[PDB]
Amino acid sequence: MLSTGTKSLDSLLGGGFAPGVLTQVYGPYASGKTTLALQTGLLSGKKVAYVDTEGGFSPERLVQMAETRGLNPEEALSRFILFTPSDFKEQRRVIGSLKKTVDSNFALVVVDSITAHYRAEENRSGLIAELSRQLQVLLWIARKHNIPVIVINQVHFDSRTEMTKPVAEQTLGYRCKDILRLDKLPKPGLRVAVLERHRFRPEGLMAYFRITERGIEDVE
Repeated sequence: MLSTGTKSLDSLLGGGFAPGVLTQVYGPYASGKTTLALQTGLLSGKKVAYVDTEGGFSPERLVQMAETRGLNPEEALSRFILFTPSDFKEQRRVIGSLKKTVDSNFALVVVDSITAHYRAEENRSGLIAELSRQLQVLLWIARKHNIPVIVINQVHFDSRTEMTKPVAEQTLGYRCKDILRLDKLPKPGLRVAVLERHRFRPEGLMAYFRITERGIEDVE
């Protein structure tokens, strides 16, 4: 197993992201950021660790999708182990804990994944650090543990100015090896994946798609 998905994406990704490595995903809101994480998991058979620190989690969205595609509600709920937090300084506690002290023979991991705030005195940088040690462990282990994770970052290619495009770049581009990206295109419900990094299957592989109310569908 690599991981599930669609086909418009599946072809692209090499077919299911990839084990051993973390496939970083950065883009804006309203793009399918979360809608993948879920679909990818409840259909990979068993347990996925899902760690959100903001919105994402949906015990309604999970059900609506397991409804129409055919599956099970009451049971599905217990797939993505019930984790967060919403205390980002104190997320390490959970990101370090959930890996070593939650693991077993199970599918994935998805995080949410970016910045946090204190109040003043310019924290930013100090926190722009955070993202490198969490991922240090979040890397050596994913490989050392033949497991695939999904790191949910933000902002994407805004332009080239304001530090080129990704949040903390150079780290993501060393800590995460498979850089994907979801951006919004003219259709409320239809974005586009473009592999910014990966091994097998060229970066120039820009694939398209559509998200419906049930999950990622292919188009025409």
